Amino acid sequence: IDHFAAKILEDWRQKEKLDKGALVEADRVIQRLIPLSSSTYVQRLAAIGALYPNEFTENVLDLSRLSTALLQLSDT
Amino acid sequence: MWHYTSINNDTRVALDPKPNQIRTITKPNTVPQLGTDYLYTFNSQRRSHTLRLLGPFQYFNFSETDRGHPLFRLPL
Amino acid sequence: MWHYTSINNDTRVALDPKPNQIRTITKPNTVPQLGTDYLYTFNSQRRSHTLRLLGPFQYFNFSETDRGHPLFRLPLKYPSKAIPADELIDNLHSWMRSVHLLHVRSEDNTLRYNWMLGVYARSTNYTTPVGQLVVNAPAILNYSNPQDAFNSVFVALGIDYIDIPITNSNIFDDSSTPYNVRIWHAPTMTEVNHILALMRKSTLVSTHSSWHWNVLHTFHYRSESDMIDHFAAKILEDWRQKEKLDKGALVEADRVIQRLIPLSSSTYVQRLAAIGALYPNEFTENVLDLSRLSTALLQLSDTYYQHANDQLRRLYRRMYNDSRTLYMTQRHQELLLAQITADPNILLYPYTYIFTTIPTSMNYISNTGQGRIKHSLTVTGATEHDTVADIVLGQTGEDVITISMVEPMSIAVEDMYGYVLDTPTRDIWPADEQIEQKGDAVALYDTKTSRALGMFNNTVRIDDLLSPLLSLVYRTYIKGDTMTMTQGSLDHLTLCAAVDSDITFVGNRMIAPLPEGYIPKPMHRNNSTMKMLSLYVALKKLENFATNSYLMAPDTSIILLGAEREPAVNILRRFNRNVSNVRIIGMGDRAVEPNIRVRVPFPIDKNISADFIICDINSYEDQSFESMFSETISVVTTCASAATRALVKINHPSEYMINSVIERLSQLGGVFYHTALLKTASQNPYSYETYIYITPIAAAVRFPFYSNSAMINRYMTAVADDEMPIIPSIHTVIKGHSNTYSPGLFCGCVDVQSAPLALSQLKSYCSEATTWRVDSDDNLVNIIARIDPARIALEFRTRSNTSAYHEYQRYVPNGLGFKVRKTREFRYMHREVTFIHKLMMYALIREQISLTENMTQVVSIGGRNLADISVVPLNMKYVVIDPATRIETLTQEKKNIEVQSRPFQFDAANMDLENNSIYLFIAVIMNEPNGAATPARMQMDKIRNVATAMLTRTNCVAYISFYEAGIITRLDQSTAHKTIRVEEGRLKVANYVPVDTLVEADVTLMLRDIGITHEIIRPSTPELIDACSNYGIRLGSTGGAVLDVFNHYSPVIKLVR
Amino acid sequence: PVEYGIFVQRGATYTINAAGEFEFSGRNEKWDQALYLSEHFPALFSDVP
Ligand SMILES: Nc1nc2c(ncn2[C@@H]2O[C@H](COP(=O)(O)OP(=O)(O)OP(=O)(O)O)[C@@H](O)[C@H]2O)c(=O)[nH]1
Ligand SMILES: Nc1ncnc2c1ncn2[C@@H]1O[C@H](COP(=O)(O)OP(=O)(O)OP(=O)(O)O)[C@@H](O)[C@H]1O
Ligand SMILES: Nc1ncnc2c1ncn2[C@@H]1O[C@H](COP(=O)(O)OP(=O)(O)OP(=O)(O)O)[C@@H](O)[C@H]1O
Ligand SMILES: C[S@@+](CC[C@H](N)C(=O)[O-])C[C@H]1O[C@@H](n2cnc3c(N)ncnc32)[C@H](O)[C@@H]1O
Ligand SMILES: C[S@@+](CC[C@H](N)C(=O)[O-])C[C@H]1O[C@@H](n2cnc3c(N)ncnc32)[C@H](O)[C@@H]1O
Ligand SMILES: [Mg+2]
Ligand SMILES: [Mg+2]
Repeated sequence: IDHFAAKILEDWRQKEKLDKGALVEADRVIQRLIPLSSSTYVQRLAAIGALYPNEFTENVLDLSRLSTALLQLSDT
Repeated sequence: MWHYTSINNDTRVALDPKPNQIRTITKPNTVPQLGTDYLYTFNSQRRSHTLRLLGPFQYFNFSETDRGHPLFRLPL
Repeated sequence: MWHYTSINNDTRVALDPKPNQIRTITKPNTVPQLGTDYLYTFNSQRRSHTLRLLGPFQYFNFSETDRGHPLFRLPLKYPSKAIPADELIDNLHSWMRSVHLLHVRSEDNTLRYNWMLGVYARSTNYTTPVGQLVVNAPAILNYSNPQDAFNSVFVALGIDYIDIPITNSNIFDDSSTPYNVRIWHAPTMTEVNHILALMRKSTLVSTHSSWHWNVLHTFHYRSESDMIDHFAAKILEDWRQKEKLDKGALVEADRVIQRLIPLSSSTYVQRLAAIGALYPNEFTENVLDLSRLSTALLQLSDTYYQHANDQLRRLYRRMYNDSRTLYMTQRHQELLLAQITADPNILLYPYTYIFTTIPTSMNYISNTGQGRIKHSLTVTGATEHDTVADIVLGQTGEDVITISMVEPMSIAVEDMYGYVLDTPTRDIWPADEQIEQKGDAVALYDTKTSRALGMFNNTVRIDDLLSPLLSLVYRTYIKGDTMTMTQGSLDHLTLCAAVDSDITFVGNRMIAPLPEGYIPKPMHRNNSTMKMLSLYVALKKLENFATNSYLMAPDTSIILLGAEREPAVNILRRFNRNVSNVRIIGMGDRAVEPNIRVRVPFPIDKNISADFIICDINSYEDQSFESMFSETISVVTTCASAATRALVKINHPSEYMINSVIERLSQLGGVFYHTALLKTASQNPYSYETYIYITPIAAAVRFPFYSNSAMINRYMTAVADDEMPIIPSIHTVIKGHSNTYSPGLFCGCVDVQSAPLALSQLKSYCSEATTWRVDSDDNLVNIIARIDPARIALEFRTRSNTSAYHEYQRYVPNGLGFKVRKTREFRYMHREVTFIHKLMMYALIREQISLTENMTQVVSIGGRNLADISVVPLNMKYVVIDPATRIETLTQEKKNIEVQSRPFQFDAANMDLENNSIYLFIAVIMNEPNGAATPARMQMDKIRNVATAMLTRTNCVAYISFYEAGIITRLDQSTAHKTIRVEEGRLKVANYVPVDTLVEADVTLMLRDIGITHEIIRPSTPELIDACSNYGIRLGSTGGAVLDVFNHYSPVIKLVR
Repeated sequence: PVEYGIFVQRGATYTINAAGEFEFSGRNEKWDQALYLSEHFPALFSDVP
């Protein structure tokens, strides 16, 4: 969970930059992890991660306990 | 400005040295320099020491023999 | 200067003292002094102590008793750091007191003292037969004739030789000696010949061409490796000496041929003997590396053993097969003759061949020691090429080369706060113009601005552009290195922008020292911070231009209308801490405290007013154009009503938006608003965002509306591109004369042997190319080379592929760089604004030229160093008429370029313009050929003459660049012009002499009077983007501020027939 | 131990080169006397600082 979360933050920041039209030296296009087998919660992180929710860009989530907020975001 | 502009590259491959640079990659001759060879920091609120090597050494498994060195005795 | 001049002398004999000096030779009375009695040094990198006695003691065997002394315990005592000088001196002194050589002082003035035998005897504590002889008869050490000094111990002991151990020079190391010096009882030349002959029947021995004290001595090595290192060091000594002798300088050589002669050795030592005797050119060129001398020496022999030269090969072979012979040049041999003449009984090595040296013409370039070479590749050369193989470049690690996106902008701090103005020009705003401009602004808003412009604007952020500088002010202030600056000074404001802590002067022009243990955090800044500061500076410069202090007046207020954290409000509040009574507040819809959170237009109840305002309102939400328009209008309206000096942002500065703003200010009752467009240097270089400046004045403002304004053109000319933006590639394969390369840069490495070929090929693309080896040991040479469109536009005009390969091969191996430190290249290098404007004008003229059909040639008068070559298509012929241009008849004939090399005459009758020709006059009319400024009436005159001269022509197209007068009106009011100036009403771009400017109205009026077709065009935003994308250039901040107002006031007249 | 790690990182043995320079193995191996006639020498006795 902590791994997937850190990766979701990395992918979201990267996409946030890509959508601004800036040139990026991304080492990889989709920074976030893909579960091959995981529990429910990691599947939830995978889902909101792939969504690229507006709520991240607005800083509506708190990164102090990132995965927690991420789980909550999925709940909405 | 819809289309993304990006230069994807295997940064991790670029980090790997030529075989000839391996002999001097430690730079045996000269002392490591802050902000180039290493990145020490002490968070007084957390009381937590944090050293972080730069360059190829950012990826570096330590032998237990390497962990027996006084350098790692330092935070204690 | 053929004959050598030298004064050979037995220096070793001169080192031996008179017997009377022996008693005090230790100088028992006084402490040893550094640099005279001893030479201590500590190499911290090697952690190796090294003491080295001077004078006679440089040759000094130590008794184990002497080695038991604490002095020698010292290096172990201080493993990691220099021995403190006090301990070094005291131990060295007490040990000096410890030594006492046996001697019998005598009154003869001819006498010397056999230092070697005495110190040796003492070192063995007089146990050896020599030590016995000395302990019983010290007088035997005294001698007149140097040789007899040993003969006396040879006869008295009955031995044929004595085996003296050598000394290590560094008295600290106790390591076993590589070899030792046997000394032979051979007074005559004959006895010497016999000993040499017998020596050639035994393992691992060698000897000098001549000997000290005229006494034969032989080195006996403990192993082959010791013999090799010895022979090598001697070869270096002999080569340096001969290198000096051949310069014709007088030398005090202690011996004519410094190098050793094997008597019996292995193969490898015989190889060293051979290349040693050769005195190869390669040494003088520094082609060899001395870091591992013998190795290179062996390698050198390997080339000579199979050398391309026949003479050098056979000579090296012959020397290898007679190692026992001492090969020497005739010029050495005459010195040996002078020596044998001055001292008839001198001994010197009898087996000796005299060869004439073989000349070699290849002058290799070379330089061991740090520093990459920055080659400037020639377009052509003596070498021809045919179907050159593709040259692969290696992958480079980040340990060697990093490729950052954008070059950070080194700059002076004051330059950050500059701004440029654009005053309104039109006296009226016709309704049809309103419909046209509205249609333009709506069509431009509905479809987004250029994707490439967006890429550059979002890649070249001003925050990162300034970051190395703003942090540097923080780093200096943290160390306390900063000291003096004025209160209102811009340097002071930069300091407030660099650190979170409040600053305070202790007096005039002096900041207070930091309290002990205090290291305040750097001020936190978002992208718009420095910009907001620079806008504040702009308002300060607009209230009165002459001001130097930038502090707000007491009892005055400012508002930063767009707000969030708005760090600039905090910095500004802290900058003005010493001024009494000053409101400073942000006021956004997203505002956090200190800033009040509130929407604009202000609520009808709330009372908001200030002496200044700096709006930065910008709705993130996508929206209808009508809503964006009404919102921006209401924002300018409330911003103008609330203050005497508003500085409103305009996110979409179309002519329609700005003119609607002027009309709206016209609609407000009873006040007349003077206005001016503005652009600070702290804005992102590529942003089309512009700050309108609203102020009230009692007079009605003549010419209040804008039309074809520069700041407006920066936005309006930009439009959605047909193509995807040109992403900068890193190329790794250097094809031979291919012309397929997208803009970017070659980067990689090759074996140094292949390096001359690589530089030979990339000359076709890159104008210049930095290269370097990482170390003397690693053969790969790294190479970085940005691709120049101009070099492509030159080199590809014809299929010939000439280059200076023959010169580039003079670089291998030491002649093309050394740098241990990792280098950092950028995908977008800095260039001065004038250069960017040049490339923009070139993109405009080139795109203009490609459209035209059936033109035989491009005649670029005043073309300098083929600067306009990028403009001309590879097919049609190019012509230059700049007197200053250098002639290269081979380059001209090979690349299809005539060069008149004469001052072009502007008189119409003398002038002869060919039909089907494109005449470029890019910045040539404004100057005389000698560089003196031509007065403006003469410039309009010569333009008129070029106009009348082409009236007869059927198909011809002039492009006369010039400077419009209006810019001097605008630069007089601006601040951001580090390059451009205004010395007494004349433009002074770059280093050029000041030059008077034409007025566009009179020029166009004159061209209408001539009746020739004309069209005043200027390069636009897409031309800028093409220039930067193609040349790999990032604009930079001062350039971003000044480029709009500069580009608009360099009109390019386009005469057409 | 520290000096040991620095010593043995260089190699337990070395070979004199034809050019005469030493070339340490960079390896930490136990010596066998079979090595005595080999090109290798024990590195404790190199006398290379
Ligand atoms: N022990 C001892 N050795 C000496 C003394 N003087 C000379 N030697 C050695 O005798 C050898 C032959 O003397 P040189 O003809 O001067 O040979 P060299 O190699 O040119 O000596 P450098 O001046 O060090 O270059 C040298 O290697 C010296 O080390 C001495 O007074 N005492
Ligand atoms: N965020 C979510 N995304 C997808 N499915 C969910 C989510 N939350 C609950 N579910 C579905 O409901 C079931 C879990 O029930 P429930 O929500 O009551 O408890 P939970 O697992 O603790 O989740 P929550 O924290 O939302 O209560 C799961 O099997 C899952 O299929
Ligand atoms: N630089 C040289 N000078 C003179 N003779 C040489 C040289 N190199 C090789 N030889 C001759 O060749 C023989 C050695 O063969 P070879 O060159 O294959 O091996 P090597 O001794 O290691 O030399 P290299 O290092 O050039 O390979 C010797 O007997 C010698 O006569
Ligand atoms: C481009 S930001 C710059 C603000 C400030 N320079 C900073 O970054 O600290 C402009 C801000 O103004 C706010 N804003 C947009 N429209 C506004 C309006 N109509 N009235 C008041 N504030 C507005 C937005 O929320 C946005 O965050
Ligand atoms: C500003 S430089 C080159 C400008 C621009 N980059 C270009 O290549 O056209 C102008 C050059 O034209 C030359 N020149 C000036 N007056 C000239 C004249 N009357 N006839 C021919 N050459 C002239 C000068 O030598 C000067 O170096
Ligand atoms: Mg990664
Ligand atoms: Mg000498």
